[PDB]
Amino acid sequence: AFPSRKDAFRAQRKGAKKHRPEIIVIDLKDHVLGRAAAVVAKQLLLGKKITVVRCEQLNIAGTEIRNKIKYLQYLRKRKLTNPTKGPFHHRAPSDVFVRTVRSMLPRYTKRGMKALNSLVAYEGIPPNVVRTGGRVVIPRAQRHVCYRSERPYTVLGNMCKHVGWKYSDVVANLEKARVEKASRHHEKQAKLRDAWKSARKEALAKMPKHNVEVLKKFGYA
Amino acid sequence: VKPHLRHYQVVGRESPSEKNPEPTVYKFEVFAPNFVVAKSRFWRMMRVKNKVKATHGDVLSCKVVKDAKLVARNYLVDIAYYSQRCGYTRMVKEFRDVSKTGAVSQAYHDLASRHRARYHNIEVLNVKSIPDHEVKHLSIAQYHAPNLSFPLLQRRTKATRKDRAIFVKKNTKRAVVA
Amino acid sequence: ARVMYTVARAGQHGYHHRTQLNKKIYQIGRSVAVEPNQATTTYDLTAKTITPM
RNA sequence: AUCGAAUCGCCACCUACAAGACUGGAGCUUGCUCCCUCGAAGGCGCCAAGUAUAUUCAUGAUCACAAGACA
RNA sequence: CGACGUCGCUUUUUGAUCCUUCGAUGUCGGCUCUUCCUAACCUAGCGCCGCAGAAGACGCUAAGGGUUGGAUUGUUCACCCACUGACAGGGAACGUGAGCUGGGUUUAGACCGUCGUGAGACAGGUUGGUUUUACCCUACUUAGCUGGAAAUUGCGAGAAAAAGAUUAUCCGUGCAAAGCGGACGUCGGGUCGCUUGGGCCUGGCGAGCGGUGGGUAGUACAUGGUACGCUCAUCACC
RNA sequence: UUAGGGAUAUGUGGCGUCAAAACUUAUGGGCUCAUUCUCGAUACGUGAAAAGGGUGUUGGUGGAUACAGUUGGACCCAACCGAAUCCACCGGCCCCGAAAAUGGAUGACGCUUAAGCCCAAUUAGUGAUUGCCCAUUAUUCCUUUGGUAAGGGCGGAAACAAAUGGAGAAAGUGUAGCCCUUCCGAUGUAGAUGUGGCCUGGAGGUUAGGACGAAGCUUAUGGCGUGAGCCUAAGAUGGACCGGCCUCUAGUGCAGAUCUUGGUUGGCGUA
RNA sequence: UCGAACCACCUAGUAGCUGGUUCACAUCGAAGUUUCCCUCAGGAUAGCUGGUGCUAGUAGAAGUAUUGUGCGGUAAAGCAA
RNA sequence: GGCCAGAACCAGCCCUACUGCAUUAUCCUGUCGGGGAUCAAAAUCCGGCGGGCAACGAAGUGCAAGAAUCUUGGGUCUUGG
Ligand SMILES: [K+]
Ligand SMILES: [K+]
Ligand SMILES: [K+]
Ligand SMILES: [K+]
Ligand SMILES: [K+]
Ligand SMILES: [K+]
Ligand SMILES: [K+]
Ligand SMILES: [K+]
Ligand SMILES: [K+]
Ligand SMILES: [Mg+2]
Ligand SMILES: [Mg+2]
Ligand SMILES: [Mg+2]
Ligand SMILES: [Mg+2]
Ligand SMILES: [Mg+2]
Ligand SMILES: [Mg+2]
Ligand SMILES: [Mg+2]
Ligand SMILES: [Mg+2]
Ligand SMILES: [Mg+2]
Ligand SMILES: [Mg+2]
Ligand SMILES: [Mg+2]
Ligand SMILES: [Mg+2]
Ligand SMILES: [Mg+2]
Ligand SMILES: [Mg+2]
Ligand SMILES: [Mg+2]
Ligand SMILES: [Mg+2]
Ligand SMILES: [Mg+2]
Ligand SMILES: [Mg+2]
Ligand SMILES: [Mg+2]
Ligand SMILES: [Mg+2]
Ligand SMILES: [Mg+2]
Ligand SMILES: [Mg+2]
Ligand SMILES: [Mg+2]
Ligand SMILES: [Mg+2]
Ligand SMILES: [Mg+2]
Ligand SMILES: [Mg+2]
Ligand SMILES: [Mg+2]
Ligand SMILES: [Mg+2]
Ligand SMILES: [Mg+2]
Ligand SMILES: [Mg+2]
Ligand SMILES: [Mg+2]
Ligand SMILES: [Mg+2]
Ligand SMILES: [Mg+2]
Ligand SMILES: [Mg+2]
Ligand SMILES: [Mg+2]
Ligand SMILES: [Mg+2]
Ligand SMILES: [Mg+2]
Ligand SMILES: [Mg+2]
Ligand SMILES: [Mg+2]
Ligand SMILES: [Mg+2]
Ligand SMILES: [Mg+2]
Ligand SMILES: [Mg+2]
Ligand code: NA
Ligand code: NA
Ligand code: NA
Ligand code: NA
Ligand code: NA
Repeated sequence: AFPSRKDAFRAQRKGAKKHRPEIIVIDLKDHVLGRAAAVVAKQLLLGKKITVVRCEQLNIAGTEIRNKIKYLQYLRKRKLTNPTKGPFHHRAPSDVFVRTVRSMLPRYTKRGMKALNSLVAYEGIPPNVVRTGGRVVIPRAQRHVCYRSERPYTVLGNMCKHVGWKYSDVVANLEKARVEKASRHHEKQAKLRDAWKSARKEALAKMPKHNVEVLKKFGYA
Repeated sequence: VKPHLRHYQVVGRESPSEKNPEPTVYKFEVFAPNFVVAKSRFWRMMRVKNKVKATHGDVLSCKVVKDAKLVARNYLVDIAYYSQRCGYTRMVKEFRDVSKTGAVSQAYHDLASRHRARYHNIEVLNVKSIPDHEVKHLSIAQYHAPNLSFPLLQRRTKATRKDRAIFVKKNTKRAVVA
Repeated sequence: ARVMYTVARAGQHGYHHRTQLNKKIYQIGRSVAVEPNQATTTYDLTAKTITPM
């Protein structure tokens, strides 16, 4: 992952500025696992670079016990003669989502592999993703519009924690620290947000009046 | 949606002959998707009741009876359906609807859902609008209250087709991918 | 139609890393240059080091 | 330094959080009434640093990867 | 527990069939070794009893672990002796013969009984009777070398990193606060263009933080070999 | 149900991803929750399940009671209290009944405001009766080929040199088909037949080539033919024969018969 | 080399059985059934198929209807016939 | 130029936008009475009687032939010029 000295030297020779590819960051909290994965897989095949965060807060319909049992049935499948080379049962929730997307992809083609490698999965929100830009959601894969609220539902992090995932507490503490840092920084800059809001308000009295009338016509003033 | 079953009146008779110089004329009410199905049901009923085949009969008329003005009503639908296990089972149900065709179409949907009865094993004995005080089921009479009011909860409001999006920002309306 | 990994086969024996539990320490002796009587106890008063003859 | 490339929206206002059986706020009458910023916009950017007194654009000749691209 | 009836499951029995194999798929049993199944013998829990206790019956969840030594028989099977918490039933080409063994079954020698005029016959008895080949490919067991994220290429740029003249233009501390604490100077030259006490290279002096080498004293540590004070020379930041 | 192709429509089956289509359609209605063979989505496929049972939920049928039934007080029996109850039976979905041996299968993922089951629609109480996606099928267009094929033309109309409109026009089974127009069929084992269909050695005729290079041999040498094959180009190949056409003729076409002979070859620098 | 040695020849012995059987395109295109056979892994023989045609191209046409006119004893029904 | 590409028109096809006839009575209205439910109404519902066109963007009911010329639809790299 570390760039080669040749690549750093070429970048210095060209004098190019810092570059970031067009990447969509999806917050997977309260998102249905299969519906989000199907949507993500289609977008990956269409050529989008997608990074998903908070994978541990994905949701699966039904009780946690039956979802844990379903994974345990998946875990029991292994090549008897040689468990190495057998199915690799990843426990991390981000790895669970990646496997679900992978099964929805044609993983045995170069095109399918390119789509799969265009996806990055995280538990929680890592610092390199926090400040990159506004996160997105999938409206047709959201719990509050997909599940009937009476039905019990499973949280992916809780399901994974009891089937082998060992970093549930680490992710929870990191998420707690991140929200506290974000809340403090959002408590700050409120004066900046309020000042800009008042600046826009005062602009109406200083700008040409026919321009105001156009704004009122199109519902902006 | 508008009902999928139209109200048909089929008037027919056995073709005149020497034994029956003036055959009796029969009028039939049926709820069918089209007039071809309506004539088929009429000739079936003539065969099983009046012993008259379509090959020896005439169809005087087959016309749709229009629905009345749409008013929230209570319809008493007397219906029957066949099953191998139980033979002919007849029930009298009540529905809330605005038309005879809507109430009958609702009854057919109810029979399919709750008894796995298809259209061709169902016979509609009668259907009529009934007053509020003649309704027996509380699930129907609960809509007769003068102050019926309730909120709209657990609703999945889907945007207009042109404005639907795949990826939208978390707390905005800005479509990232549409 | 395979040989299972659970079947005994010839190969390397020994030179394996092992973690062995509950080895009681019986003595923590000092350097012989600091205290020559390393193997001397209060019951056996012979002046001897830990190194055997 | 080969190297000519495909990509074509920027931000130090989105880039914090949570809830969709309900988070603008009250009242009691508990589904209605009242108050408000009136509950259906993240901000900019799209050719005069701003809505005016303006201003060089050609012959790259009628489409052709924008013949350029650090916003 | 369950007559008279009746509804099923299982393929650890035989049968029925003849689809595959007759230019051949080595045919019994045992030994050895691994794994799987649960209709659970022991072991872990738990109901129920014509469960007082003790010893037991029946049932539930559960196959993680365990399930023997011998006499006779080629035997599978059977039976007996003995130990035991228990000595549960099965599958894996009736697991397993280029793994073995060859007692049996199934050639050619020979004996007996019965059968046949006879040559000969008998899921009747008997005795004797060659068990071949791996150096190939996979699998497994270990043992070496070595590329590679566009999984060999694109130059195709995504950090579980930092947080700002767009990461450039210092370093600590603090909550992405409010603030607070620090920073080697000076005299010249040369070269290029946000004009801001401009960027870069470089020279002469004087400091500081240091590295190395020599001298010199106390001290620590396992006590030959490093560290620390002071003092010289030198190099680096410069 | 099948000549070589294009376009447009369909059939069966589908429209959450894999995977074209509802970028998870509707401004359609109901039902269902199923914990270790993991509910269900299995036409044919019986390609896996029954008798029996359920106070899981959702529907029907027929009766009985009501100031009830259930509590609480008292005195099995009657009185308080202030609602609707109760008994019998029959469906739908779900559940129990339901135990096998490598780890595994609605095809996989997954799906439960279904992406499950039953029914019903095509942008929806608005104003009319084709949502969308996939064929060697249908319609239509171009081309080939063969017909039990259908027709027309074939007595050169006239005129016209080069320097500076053209070419052809055969009375015809079959060819580079005499030319043009038109219609229909076109797959196929065993098998039959046809081919101015291809190819090989030799003979009778005819017409050519070759020391300025014959045969043979070589090919990222192209061209032509649906094809068998033919022809040209190059040889920094070869060194003396040989091509086309009509007819005749035969020891006349190879991928494999544990085929014959010769050579080679992985195993192998191995045992 | 022996439950009939070896050599050459008759001998390319015979085989209803096994294996093989060399270019292209085009028009058509099956049968596993009947009868007889020491017949049952084979044949003859009809049928199916190709080729050649002949005859005055709707003549003696039809795996189909309608009408008229015949034939029947299976499904049902019956045991009070 | 016998190459590549874009626009024009021409003919033929292939998709569309533009709609009339018939029908509607178990219907539409007004009124009287009943019946209903309210704090009181109204409505749903049943009769008698009087009027009728639910009315052409009324009805998702039967059939539609409406010259892409008037009024310059789209496609043809799916055709040939
Ligand atoms: K054996
Ligand atoms: K012998
Ligand atoms: K012996
Ligand atoms: K639905
Ligand atoms: K049942
Ligand atoms: K022709
Ligand atoms: K000819
Ligand atoms: K061949
Ligand atoms: K070799
Ligand atoms: Mg909700
Ligand atoms: Mg360019
Ligand atoms: Mg019994
Ligand atoms: Mg057989
Ligand atoms: Mg055999
Ligand atoms: Mg063999
Ligand atoms: Mg073998
Ligand atoms: Mg069990
Ligand atoms: Mg066990
Ligand atoms: Mg085990
Ligand atoms: Mg067996
Ligand atoms: Mg065996
Ligand atoms: Mg052997
Ligand atoms: Mg073996
Ligand atoms: Mg033996
Ligand atoms: Mg023996
Ligand atoms: Mg024998
Ligand atoms: Mg690379
Ligand atoms: Mg790169
Ligand atoms: Mg897939
Ligand atoms: Mg798709
Ligand atoms: Mg849906
Ligand atoms: Mg099936
Ligand atoms: Mg299936
Ligand atoms: Mg079935
Ligand atoms: Mg599954
Ligand atoms: Mg499927
Ligand atoms: Mg409509
Ligand atoms: Mg053919
Ligand atoms: Mg010859
Ligand atoms: Mg070659
Ligand atoms: Mg020959
Ligand atoms: Mg050859
Ligand atoms: Mg011969
Ligand atoms: Mg034979
Ligand atoms: Mg053969
Ligand atoms: Mg044919
Ligand atoms: Mg044979
Ligand atoms: Mg009978
Ligand atoms: Mg009878
Ligand atoms: Mg009788
Ligand atoms: Mg018109
Ligand atoms: Na067999
Ligand atoms: Na026990
Ligand atoms: Na077929
Ligand atoms: Na075709
Ligand atoms: Na043709």
